[PDB]
Amino acid sequence: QWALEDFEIGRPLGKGKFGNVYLAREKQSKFILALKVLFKAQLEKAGVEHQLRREVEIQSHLRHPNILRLYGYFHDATRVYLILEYAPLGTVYRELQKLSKFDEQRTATYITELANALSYCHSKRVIHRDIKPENLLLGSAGELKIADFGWSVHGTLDYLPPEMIEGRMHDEKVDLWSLGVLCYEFLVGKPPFEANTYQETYKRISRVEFTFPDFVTEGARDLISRLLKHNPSQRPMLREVLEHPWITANSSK
Ligand SMILES: O=C(Nc1c[nH]nc1-c1nc2ccccc2[nH]1)c1ccccc1
Repeated sequence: QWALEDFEIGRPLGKGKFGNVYLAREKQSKFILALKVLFKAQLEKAGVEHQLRREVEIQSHLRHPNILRLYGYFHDATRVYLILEYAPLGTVYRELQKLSKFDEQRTATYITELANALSYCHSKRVIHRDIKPENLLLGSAGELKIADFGWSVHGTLDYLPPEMIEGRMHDEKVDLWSLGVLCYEFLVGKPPFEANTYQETYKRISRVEFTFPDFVTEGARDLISRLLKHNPSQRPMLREVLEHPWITANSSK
């Protein structure tokens, strides 16, 4: 439906082994968006083609304010292009480096926003699995938008729950572990299972070994603790996460 000659590529926005994302503008529309340029060579070489059309599948059909729109896609001889909604305020990754930590009000807001985001996806039987700050963009509102459904289902272990890492029966409850991981990271500055090696992170995760800096308020600990349970079943429902008192007590939105 679209070709490259419909667009004007602007500033580079990012990297990621399979290519770069460039800001761009639709010629005849003046519309602003992010073009994610991916090569056919690299996608076949690193055996992924299958995952991509599943991203497009999922992300094309999804509709939520806290989920990065995928408007479409296309390709040529050399490469495949994904036409993505553009998120003015960049990644939450960046804002965490810049700010080192977030506060309880900013974290809970994001948590809420992310909760609702994830609440919608499970509804369509979809599991993200890869909720990490590098994957979380920001809109004009300053609002959280979950990008990238590369590893979505109907590398860095840091965000994966004990079940996935150990190679087991995994359900939509993985995303609550992630949310716990995310919540701690926002607050603390780094993930609760961070290690220097893959192998050590594996054990840290596999044995749910985390601890709280002193500044983490009591209710933060509580919500994280309930979310970071080795056994899926003990994990709150998204409802309960939204319902949690430290959330509501602090969750602006
Ligand atoms: O595709 C990536 N990011 C984006 C999709 N839509 N909008 C963006 C975006 N990136 C930004 C960077 C700075 C400021 C605003 C931005 N909006 C992407 C791909 C690979 C690595 C990182 C981001």
